[PDB]
Amino acid sequence: DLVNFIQANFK
Amino acid sequence: YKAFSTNEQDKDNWNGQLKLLLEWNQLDLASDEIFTNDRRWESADLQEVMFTALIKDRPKFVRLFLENGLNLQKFLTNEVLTELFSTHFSTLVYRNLQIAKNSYNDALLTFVWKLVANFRRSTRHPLQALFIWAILQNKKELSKVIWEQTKGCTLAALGASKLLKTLAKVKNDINAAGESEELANEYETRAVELFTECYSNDEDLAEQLLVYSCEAWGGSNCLELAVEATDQHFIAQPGVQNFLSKQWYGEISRDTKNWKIILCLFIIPLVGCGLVKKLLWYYVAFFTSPFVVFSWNVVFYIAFLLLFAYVLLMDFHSVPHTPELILYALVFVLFCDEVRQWYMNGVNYFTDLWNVMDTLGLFYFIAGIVFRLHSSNKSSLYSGRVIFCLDYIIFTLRLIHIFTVSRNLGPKIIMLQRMLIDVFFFLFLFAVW
Amino acid sequence: QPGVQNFLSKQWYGEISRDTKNWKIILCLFIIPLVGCGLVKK
Amino acid sequence: GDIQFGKYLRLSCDTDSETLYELLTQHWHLKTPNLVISVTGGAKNFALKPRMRKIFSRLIYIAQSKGAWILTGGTHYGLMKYIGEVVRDNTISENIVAIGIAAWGMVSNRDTLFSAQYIMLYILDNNHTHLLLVDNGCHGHPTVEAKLRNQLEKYISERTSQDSNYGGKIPIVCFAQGGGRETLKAINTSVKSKIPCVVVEGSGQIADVIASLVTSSMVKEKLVRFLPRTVSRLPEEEIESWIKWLKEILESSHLLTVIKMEEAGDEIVSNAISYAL
Amino acid sequence: YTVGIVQENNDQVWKFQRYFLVQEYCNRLNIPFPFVVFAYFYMVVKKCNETLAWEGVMKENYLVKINTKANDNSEEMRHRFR
Amino acid sequence: MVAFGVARQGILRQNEQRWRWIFRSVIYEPYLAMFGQVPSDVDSTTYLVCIYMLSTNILLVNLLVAMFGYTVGIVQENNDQVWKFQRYFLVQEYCNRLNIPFPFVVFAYFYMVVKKC
Ligand SMILES: CCCCCCCC(=O)OC[C@H](COP(=O)(O)O[C@@H]1[C@H](O)[C@H](O)[C@@H](OP(=O)(O)O)[C@H](OP(=O)(O)O)[C@H]1O)OC(=O)CCCCCCC
Ligand SMILES: [Ca+2]
Repeated sequence: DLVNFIQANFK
Repeated sequence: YKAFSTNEQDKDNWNGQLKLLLEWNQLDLASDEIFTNDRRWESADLQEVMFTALIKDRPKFVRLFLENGLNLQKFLTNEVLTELFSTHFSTLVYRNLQIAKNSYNDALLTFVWKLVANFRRSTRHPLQALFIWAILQNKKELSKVIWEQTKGCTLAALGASKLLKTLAKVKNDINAAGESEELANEYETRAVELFTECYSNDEDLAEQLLVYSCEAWGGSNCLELAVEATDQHFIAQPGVQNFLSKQWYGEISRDTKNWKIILCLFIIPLVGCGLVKKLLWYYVAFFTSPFVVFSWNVVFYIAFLLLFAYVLLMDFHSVPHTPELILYALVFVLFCDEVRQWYMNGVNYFTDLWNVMDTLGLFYFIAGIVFRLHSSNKSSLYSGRVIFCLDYIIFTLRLIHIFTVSRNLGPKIIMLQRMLIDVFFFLFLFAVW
Repeated sequence: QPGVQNFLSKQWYGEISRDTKNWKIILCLFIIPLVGCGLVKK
Repeated sequence: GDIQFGKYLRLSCDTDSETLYELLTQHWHLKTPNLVISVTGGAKNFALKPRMRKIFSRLIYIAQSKGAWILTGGTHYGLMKYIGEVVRDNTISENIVAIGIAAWGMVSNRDTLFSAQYIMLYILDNNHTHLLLVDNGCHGHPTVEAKLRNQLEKYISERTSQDSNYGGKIPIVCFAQGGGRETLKAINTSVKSKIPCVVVEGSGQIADVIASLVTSSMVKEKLVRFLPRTVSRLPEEEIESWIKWLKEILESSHLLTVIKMEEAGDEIVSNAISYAL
Repeated sequence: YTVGIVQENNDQVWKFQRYFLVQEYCNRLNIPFPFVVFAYFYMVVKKCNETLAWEGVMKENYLVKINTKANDNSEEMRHRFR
Repeated sequence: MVAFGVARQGILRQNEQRWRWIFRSVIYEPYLAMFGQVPSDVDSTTYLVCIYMLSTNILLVNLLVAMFGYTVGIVQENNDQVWKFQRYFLVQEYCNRLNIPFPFVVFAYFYMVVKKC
């Protein structure tokens, strides 16, 4: 969901 | 300024240059030479110069400091404000204040006097206190500058107008009173125009602002302040009149025409009316409307007058009986209404004319009751019933007052108010002759 | 004009200070010995 | 984590430009028909002069009308505090977004995050809704947010939307009121891209120098009176680069536009932006 | 003197005075007088931020408006010619 | 006046029990007020109210002054334009009306009625 998406942004 | 800067001894110290440019009133030069320079302002350096700018009546420099950045709330410490009021408050104006409180005391003037006395011995709302400090000395430009920073703009303007009018009423000296009255006029115009703009932008928010009881500016909202100061222009405008109308009809929507409402009123169960799940909700909203209450009270008053006429004129004999009992209950509730208004404001009750009409009528009714109740002498009943007759006749004159609600004849009846005084003087002279 | 009218008023009340309200003065007048009035040793 | 006294994220400088825009578009808010970029940080102090009291106030209303985004530094100190200021008052008085991009290492206090809350080395303005903190090097004194900002601007410029009435890509306008330091470098980099069209305000700064201009000898006389302390303290190695950069801007004067302090006519900002676009 | 005093406007006075009638009924319980005795007795028994920001916002525009009229009062653009 | 008439009726006597004469008696108070015939002199002998009557008269006179005041107030404003507007109706009425005098317009009315049916 949104939580999973946010982690991707930082990488 | 040049002979100073060129020397270069104090060139590194901008503070000296700023102080010199403050002693002599030159805002344009100081702003360009000093403020435009890319130098840090910690907002602690400016406090010392700001204090002197406040004392020496330099409003433009105060505005320039505020624009360049200075937290007024931080600057206005409890220590600064007391010094402000105590030494820099002219002994002449304190004299005017003492006189005004003694002679023309008022609801807001007593609060202002208490506030001033507080800062003569030793949430905070310091900005409003400084605004009052400025206004009390007829400092036009400084008061104008500070009004913008005030949180409640229209309310502060109205309060300042009221206070300045009260000060103007004083007669210790003509110049200060005239200046205060002139400034009060301007502040009233500001309070009018700003509220007109606000109402034009938003209806509901402006209405909320109107009824908004303040956090003890003077213990009242802008509407009450306008009423107390008799700011007829402020209360006579489309916005305030529309707000009052939206209350007079209450839940009932406007522009439904009077006859439509009255037909439903005389015929109770109707459903063909428009107003702003449960059917009882409609009836509750209809009943709670103050306009319906006024109409129903008028009808009940007419019925009461007819009953009073019938009892007084017809079959008034010896023991009063049920016609009396029923009649007198209504007059007693009439007394309790006046008692409620007395509790609300006895002084304003005395000020009111219709109120005095009410008091004299109830007194006459009690006088009439007195004669018949004790019944010590048979002839006393005959002599005293005339008092009851006079009570009946006086009540009818009060009945007349209700004709002002329509406004089709309201100006005429309000005119008769001030007409009666002239007529009474002008007839008393002829009576003496 | 304000100035001349104020000068005349300052004479009409004479020693009595203005803005003391009429009823206060009249009450003292009908009651002679009162001391609760304000005006501009013995 | 979210910020409340409001979302802040921390990302690397090398981070891809697209991912930022995809996240914003997909669920946070609707597509933007316009964008505005403001230069700031040259001077920590910002003077609320009569000229500046109108241009930005009109610009923010224009942005709300067009739904434009505003890209500023995002710190309480400076112009962005007033860009924030006015944005909040607009909401108080359909929705306007405000993105502030700064350096993660340049932030004094960092709190991991439900949503960590901090209440008052650079402080961050509360008004801006979204804050992006670039972290290319930890505790790195040099500012790197400019590079990420430029990359994001370039990507957004190449972004294509059918909506609105602008051919192909959505419009972009850069407002240059602040002078010197990062401002001139940002203007140079933005002008390097064809799409951006810079706009210079009427305030007193190196932006005033560029306004006055429209070789090195021609422009050396300029900026001496405007910025005496700046030139005097600046080394020759920095002054030479500063005067070198101005030639690149003045080479292509057609894209840029000038707002003249004189015109008291209202909605000057709208005219300037529309002409530039 | 009736002529003299009837000449001047009087509508504004009524507009101000209408406030008292509306105010009186709001405080008064919304029940007719014959039945307001119960309400009176019941009452006797008991005895024994954002809007400010909007206002500030509204005031801002007011200041701008008052200043712009004075600015536009001039019939010549003297600073252009200078 | 009606109210003070019932007040005067009360002054005259104490007891009223005749449904036929109740309407008549109060009707005479306006009669007394109009042509200035009052039994108050006899009523006083029959047995504070005296001052009340003078107060009633004083209140009444302000009433008659009221029309003078507001008549002045409304006659001050211009009225010619109102007549200029109103003159339209008189002209319009006669154009629709047949151009024959009323005594003979009966025939015109009948002729017009014939066409409708
Ligand atoms: C019955 C005994 C004698 C009756 C005579 C008693 C005479 C009496 O008391 O007033 C008559 C009143 C007339 O009402 P009236 O239509 O004139 O009220 C105003 C009028 O409607 C205006 O047109 C309105 O706009 P504007 O001002 O033009 O701009 C104005 O406010 P707004 O629309 O703008 O917001 C209104 O205030 O009708 C009643 O029912 C009152 C309750 C009486 C109870 C009667 C129960 C039968
Ligand atoms: Ca009352």
